Amino acid sequence: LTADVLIYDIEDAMNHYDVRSEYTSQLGESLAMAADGAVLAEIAGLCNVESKYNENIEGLGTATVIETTQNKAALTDQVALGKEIIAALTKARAALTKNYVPAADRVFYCDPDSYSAILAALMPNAANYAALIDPEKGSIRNVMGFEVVEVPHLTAGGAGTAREGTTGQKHVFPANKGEGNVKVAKDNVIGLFMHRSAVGTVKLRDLALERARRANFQADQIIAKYAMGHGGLRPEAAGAVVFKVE
Amino acid sequence: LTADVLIYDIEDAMNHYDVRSEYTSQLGESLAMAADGAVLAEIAGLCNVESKYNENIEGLGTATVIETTQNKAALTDQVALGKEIIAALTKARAALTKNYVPAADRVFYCDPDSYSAILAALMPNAANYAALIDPEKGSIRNVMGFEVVEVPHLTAGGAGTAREGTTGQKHVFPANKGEGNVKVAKDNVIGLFMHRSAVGTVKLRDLALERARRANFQADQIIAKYAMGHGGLRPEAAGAVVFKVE
Amino acid sequence: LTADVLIYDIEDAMNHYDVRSEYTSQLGESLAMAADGAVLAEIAGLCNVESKYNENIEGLGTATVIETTQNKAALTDQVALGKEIIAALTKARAALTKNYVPAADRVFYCDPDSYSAILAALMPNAANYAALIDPEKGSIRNVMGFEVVEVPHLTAGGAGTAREGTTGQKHVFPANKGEGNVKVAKDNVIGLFMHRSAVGTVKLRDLALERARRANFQADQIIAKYAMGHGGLRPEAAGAVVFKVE
Amino acid sequence: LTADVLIYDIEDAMNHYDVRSEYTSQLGESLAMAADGAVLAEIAGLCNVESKYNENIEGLGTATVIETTQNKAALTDQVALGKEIIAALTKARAALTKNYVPAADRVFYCDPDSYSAILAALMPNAANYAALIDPEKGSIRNVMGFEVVEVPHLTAGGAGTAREGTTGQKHVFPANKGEGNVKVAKDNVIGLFMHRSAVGTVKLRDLALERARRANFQADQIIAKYAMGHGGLRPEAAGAVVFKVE
Amino acid sequence: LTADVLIYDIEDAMNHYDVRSEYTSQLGESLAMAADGAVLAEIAGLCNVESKYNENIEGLGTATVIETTQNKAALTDQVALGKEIIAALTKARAALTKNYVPAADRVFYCDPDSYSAILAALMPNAANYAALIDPEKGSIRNVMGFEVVEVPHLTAGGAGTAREGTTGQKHVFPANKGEGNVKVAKDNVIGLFMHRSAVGTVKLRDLALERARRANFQADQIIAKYAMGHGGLRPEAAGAVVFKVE
Amino acid sequence: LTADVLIYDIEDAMNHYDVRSEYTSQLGESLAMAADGAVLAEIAGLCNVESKYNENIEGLGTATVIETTQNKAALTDQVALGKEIIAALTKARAALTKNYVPAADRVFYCDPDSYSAILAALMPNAANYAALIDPEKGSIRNVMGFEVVEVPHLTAGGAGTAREGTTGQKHVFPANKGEGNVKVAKDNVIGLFMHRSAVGTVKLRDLALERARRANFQADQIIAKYAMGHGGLRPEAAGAVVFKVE
Amino acid sequence: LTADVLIYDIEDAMNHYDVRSEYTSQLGESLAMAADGAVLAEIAGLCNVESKYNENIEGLGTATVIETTQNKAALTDQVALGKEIIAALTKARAALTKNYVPAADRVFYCDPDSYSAILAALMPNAANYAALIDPEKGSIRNVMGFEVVEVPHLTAGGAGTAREGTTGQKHVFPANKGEGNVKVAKDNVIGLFMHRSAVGTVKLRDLALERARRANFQADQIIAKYAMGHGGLRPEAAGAVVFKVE
Repeated sequence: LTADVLIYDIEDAMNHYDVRSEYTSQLGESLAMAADGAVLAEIAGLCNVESKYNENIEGLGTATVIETTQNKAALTDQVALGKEIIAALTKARAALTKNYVPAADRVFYCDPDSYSAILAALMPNAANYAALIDPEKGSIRNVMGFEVVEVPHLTAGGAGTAREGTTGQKHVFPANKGEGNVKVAKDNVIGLFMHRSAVGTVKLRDLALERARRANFQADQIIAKYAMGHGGLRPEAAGAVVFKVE
Repeated sequence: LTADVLIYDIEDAMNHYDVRSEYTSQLGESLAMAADGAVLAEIAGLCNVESKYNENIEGLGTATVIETTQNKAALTDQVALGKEIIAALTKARAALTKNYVPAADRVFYCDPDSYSAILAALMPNAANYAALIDPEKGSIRNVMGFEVVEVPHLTAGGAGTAREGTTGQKHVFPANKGEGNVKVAKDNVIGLFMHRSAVGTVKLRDLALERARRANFQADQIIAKYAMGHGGLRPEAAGAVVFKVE
Repeated sequence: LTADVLIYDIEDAMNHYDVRSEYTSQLGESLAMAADGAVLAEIAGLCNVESKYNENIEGLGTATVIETTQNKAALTDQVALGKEIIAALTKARAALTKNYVPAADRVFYCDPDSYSAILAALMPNAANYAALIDPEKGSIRNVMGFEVVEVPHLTAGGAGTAREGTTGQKHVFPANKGEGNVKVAKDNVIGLFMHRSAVGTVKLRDLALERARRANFQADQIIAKYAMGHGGLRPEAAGAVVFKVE
Repeated sequence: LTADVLIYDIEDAMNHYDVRSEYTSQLGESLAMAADGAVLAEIAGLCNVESKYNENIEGLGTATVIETTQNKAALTDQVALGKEIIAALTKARAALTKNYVPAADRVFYCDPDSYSAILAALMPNAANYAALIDPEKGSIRNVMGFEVVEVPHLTAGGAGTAREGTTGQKHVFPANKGEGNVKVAKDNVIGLFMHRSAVGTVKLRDLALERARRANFQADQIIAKYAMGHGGLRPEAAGAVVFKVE
Repeated sequence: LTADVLIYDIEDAMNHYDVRSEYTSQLGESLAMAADGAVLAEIAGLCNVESKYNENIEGLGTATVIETTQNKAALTDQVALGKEIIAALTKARAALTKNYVPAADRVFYCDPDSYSAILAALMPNAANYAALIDPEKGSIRNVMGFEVVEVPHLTAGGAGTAREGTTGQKHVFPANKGEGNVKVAKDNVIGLFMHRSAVGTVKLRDLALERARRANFQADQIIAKYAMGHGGLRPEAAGAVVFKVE
Repeated sequence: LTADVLIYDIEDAMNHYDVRSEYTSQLGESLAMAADGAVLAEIAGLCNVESKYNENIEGLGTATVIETTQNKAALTDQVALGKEIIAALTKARAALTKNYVPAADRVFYCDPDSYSAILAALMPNAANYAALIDPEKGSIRNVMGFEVVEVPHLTAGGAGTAREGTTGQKHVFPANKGEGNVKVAKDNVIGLFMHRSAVGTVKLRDLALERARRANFQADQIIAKYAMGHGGLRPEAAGAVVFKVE
Repeated sequence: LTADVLIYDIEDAMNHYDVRSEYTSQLGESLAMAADGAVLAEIAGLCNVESKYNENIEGLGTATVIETTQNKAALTDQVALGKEIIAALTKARAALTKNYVPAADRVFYCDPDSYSAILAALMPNAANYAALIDPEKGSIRNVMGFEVVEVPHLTAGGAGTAREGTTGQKHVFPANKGEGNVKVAKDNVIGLFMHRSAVGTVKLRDLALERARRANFQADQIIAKYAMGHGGLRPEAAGAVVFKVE
């Protein structure tokens, strides 16, 4: 449900508005640099950048809290609101990188390399050095330093067996936190396990769109919810979350 | 009798009010993630955030203090009151994780893993690395960092032999205090020894309840207590303390 | 497009002003000193500092941002401005060491040794020890410690096979960063790959021009750009960027 | 649905109130006596009185009535309210002896002997003399005379064939009324047929809970109920109804 | 003379006042509780507590300090006062457990088991595992975790040869300090050597008297003391120190 | 010359005054505890404590500074004064434990055991566990925790090879500081190397006399010192420094 | 050229004035520890606190800066002045430990042990533990904790392989900064690499001369410097820098 917000920040975000949810990531931009001195040429390249389209009812996943706990603790609502936002904002990042889009996508394995590739066997016991070479492959045009999204299990596997550092991962850190990977900070979440690492740059794979955060619609008006006072705080992922390329 | 208050704070706490004692935890709520779109299913998620039962004579454990000491030191009563509260509030966390409920439960060994499992032999001399992997298993869905409850013996044994750190436990700390374990602070109490560590999340095993603290009923009205002035301060655990899943 | 600003700093920079772009580097020099006591000998200290000439307009490289992204995110303009500057200030260092001058130069391979030489085969799998001996050749009169500009691919090649250190390069470091090479910090960029290392002195190969940074001319006045609101933020490398000796 | 209220009255009832419903039954009891002239003696007595547990959605069984009949007859609401109360207060007595507890219990045959036993074949055509000997087993310790619950079928069967009296049951009486069985009054309900009779003391089998009667909520607020005026009076058994031992 | 104050704290202390010194300890008691659900059987919890009698002058043994030391160092008096208090308060614990009462007691060997028993040969080189089982015998009604009082020589003997841990004692610790034994902290003093460990509960063996601490009576009024200025600061163990059962 | 001040503090200090320097340490004190019942006896023991005698001219060892440095830095005098005080106050401790008394003593090896014994071979490479048992032997009548004086060399030997802890000494600490040995803080000085550790009680071995600190007599009145301005700040150990027993 | 100022601070500094540059360190002062007593042992220790002599052209190393940059940035002069001061104040520390004295000295390898010794092969890959033992050899007579000067290469080599700590040096720190070595802070400069560590006491090897800092003489009066405006800022090391013992 809830993970770390790290792939959202580096990744591009936008807000087009229609009946669906809409987004722009800094994709291609060839941009004919023409020429000069004497004399100029027409900007015969073109304005690029991508804008895409997605229509499905906001990724739902209700949360339910009783009136007694709602009254005893006033904070538990705002904390729930503050937890479920992140949950679908990470069900964003994962579903912006590779996981569950509101529209049904293929259930996938590891985090995208340059973009999602087939899962292969790794020579060391934990997933390894393919990390270093990846956002290093993104050392071309390309800006480096990308949050490799690893499962905590392979992080402990990293902390145990051969890695960039045999003890700890690339950097010795606890799971699910702003930590340290190859050339930047690591990301630890479930669903996305590390294989060949991520260079989430930041377009082809990822692109965040939101009218607002995941919509927290709390309905006290249900056939059973009204009398108990039990709440129906339903996370419906307002805005959205999509990959253009796996 | 008295232990450390650490599993109570992270644990869910509530107050309904019968003649008994009652509690609500954020239990395995079937938050049926009905992605819906169009059209829905009636969320296969019936409100499962539990409220549960316990009823017995409030956890007894009398402490008898003389009138002469009661008059010589005025503080000895409030300190006793301030010690026995914690005692059954830690007999709470204990009988909230795995120990002695007012109602007779099975006498159990180590602290619950994800929940209580059969005791197994550990490779190193002290109980080990299963520590890190546990609240790291609580790095999925879950928030991580759970107070692993360990005996001062295995803590000092950890401070002696192979652990996360060969000297000290996971963190070098004295026993029976807010210290340091895997990814958070450790707990050190007698009765609950460490094996495979705890991911007290937070509902399934643990859930605190109380009308009030353990009921301190001091009776000066006993056949032998009145003439001596000797007090009959009897800790009867008001509210109470329970597990739903061992 | 964008690389690291490391060669620019160690490289000499100036600003003459005419219709063209201009620059001065401290070329070869006789720091004649002679022997003392009584009496001294002649100091034929004739400095051979240079000033050169280049007439071509500002290495262009337009960038494009839609009005919607410009309005939603105010930062994306200043970040673009702050990215494209570096891009052509590194297209500078590059076309100041060996890359693409505003005036058409020969497309070249590796980074200059003492200056650009023919590409030869290297005995170890990655590009090697010729590193250490290069700024060691830069120890006579010469100041030592020059940022050897290596491609990321050979950096991981270094981090894999025989180098100064078999694991890591000369120093175990991330790409595209102020890292570590032979007797100083390394530079990692694409286009300039390591062969026989650089003794960037400092002058002969390198010399920075600038009236200002790469000129960012944003035109909202294009036949298609005005109605969309899409921006024509055109990088044109103001000042310039040239080698005297390849 | 609706039966006779007789087992409820002879049964122990209590009101604790938390979130789930609660109850205390006198688990038997011991009593003593004293003598005079001189020299008064003390009574050695232990008034056995247990208390237990039931959490579930209040025993449902909606009854829908139209606005036209609600307006035509004002009494039809209070009569319905006065009928459904008894219904779940007899679904009480039933699920207090052996029937349908809010929590799913095993579907059972006849009324408890001393407590629910296996159904056996009876020698006479109708269920017989085991009646007299049962509250005669309640002649020792226990008080005697317990409302044996029988179906109108075996009552009319008793009225036809060999019983305590060949014509009529133990006493000649109509079905579903405060009548006459062995040593006391009989009970006649459907669901609980007579086999070996009942010594409903009072505890082990039976114990009545109630914050209030079965909660009568009438909803004029349903998608189809508002326009028609049709009422949604739903019997949800507030308090509860249980067996400690079948 | 001086030892550790650890047995005094766990042991009961009181103050009756007459010509002699006096004390009260909570002797072995019945905490009759009985069963519930129902219904409490007889609580014949007749508390057996004790108060005893001892007559002799306060365990003496002077302490000499010259006027020149008293004048030069002002602290050496308060330090002496602060050392001799402990000395006879540990001659207390000692003559409260097993040592030298103001009234002549039998010169004894080891620390009391459940109470003083005959000294036997121990299988391992140092005194051993009888340790763990002693406060484990103290796990019925009996409280656990008692400061096992051991001689330093057997503590290093423990630190050398087979114990609970072959290196160190039960816990690897310095002598004469709040250290670590079986299921609690150890006590290290002379006179009381370890054999079969102590379950110092907390009455039968031990009970502390005191009107005040060991009475420090400094007399500058002796035929030889006045002229030299030499002080006759005499420890006389005010209150007292006794065993009821060896 | 200069060492650490740690043995001086734990050791008894005094000041008798005549032509010589004089001192009293808390040696023996028999102390006839006598008794009572009724029924006292004369204190037939006797007040003891030791006072001793030493006559030699204050341990000399000049410190000669120049006027130019004395005028340039005013602090260099007070710092010298503040260094040489410690020097002969550590030449005290070492000459209070075993080193150089103003009166010619035998040149000795290691620090006193219970008092200076013959140097023997130690089983581990560095000087070892005899440490733990020593001030532990001083856990009897004796108070524990004595600053074991060790050479920095054997401290590194401790930090390198088998000790109480294989890395670090008894405690991992830098040399010549208030550190950590067996049961207290360690002392590191040259001249006194560790063999079998010290139980500096406190008297028999040690006793500090001082009229004042080591006398800092600065003479600007020497045949060569007056014209140069060069100072003759000569440390003459005012007060003294002696062992009663080696 | 420029290094860190750390050896200068711990080193003695002075200022005699003649035609040459001059200096006084607290050198091997024969502080004849003539214990004296009687019968004057006229201190066989002549005042040996040294004052030495050195005459040569102030350490040259010109830095030429153009008028255009001098006018464009006013700070570049004061920064240069503030950089070259340190340069020859570290060429000081260097030619105060072992480097380049104004008078021609032998070109040497590593930093002095107790003073410069022959370079030997070290067992571990980087230069090692001889670190800890060295200022620990200066834990005798001497004050300890001396800035061991090491190259960034062996620092990063130390950060890679076996040292006091396998990761990092003695302390994990960046190169060319006030960091951490054995017992104190480390120094990292090029030219002085680490072998067996430094006990810079403080005197024997080191001693700083200065009338002032390295003399910054900027001449705008050269045959080619006047018309261009190019400055002739020549670092001629005023004061001086010498070893008395290598």
